Amino acid sequence: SFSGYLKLTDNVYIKNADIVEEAKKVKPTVVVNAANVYLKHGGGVAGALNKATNNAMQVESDDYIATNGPLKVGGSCVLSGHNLAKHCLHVVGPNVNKGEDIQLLKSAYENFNQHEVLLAPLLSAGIFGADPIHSLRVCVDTVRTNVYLAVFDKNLYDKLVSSF
Ligand SMILES: CN(C)c1ccc(C(=O)N[C@@H](CC(=O)O)c2ccc(Br)cc2)nc1
Repeated sequence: SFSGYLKLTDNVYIKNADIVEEAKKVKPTVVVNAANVYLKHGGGVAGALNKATNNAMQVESDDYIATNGPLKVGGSCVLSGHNLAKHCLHVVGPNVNKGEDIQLLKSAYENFNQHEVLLAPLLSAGIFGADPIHSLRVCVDTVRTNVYLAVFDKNLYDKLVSSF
């Protein structure tokens, strides 16, 4: 069902796209959220995915945190995909703007290996403060399952492809 992606490796594909619009079109089995440990979906990819669910993602997430407590940086949980996907894999990459350890980015991407195919953003990019070129390299060197990366910024997409 994924179309228009550029093949980077045997299992990693990339496209300049809005992940909300991509999820609505494909209805993938798994969409990845760029979550924080509290599952507070305020901004970035998480704010956009939650807004597209009419806040149902945040209501489910608040019940999950009330029962389980916060996730670990580098960890994940599987919740509903609502109207976007069958499932949402909420993955916590390190937030460099909060002083978190960038080495945890490889542990964050290892969560993707529990799912055969995923629609995902680049972890720790954007408002999480990491270098997206680095994030793409860790993705390619860590994920072994089939990952379809949606890169929102056209200018960054071009830089990622040309420097790969
Ligand atoms: C509205 N939603 C869907 C998004 C909100 C935010 C983001 C997001 O921060 N994306 C990252 C990586 C990327 O482009 O994918 C980013 C954006 C701009 C610059 Br400049 C640098 C990095 N991605 C999506």
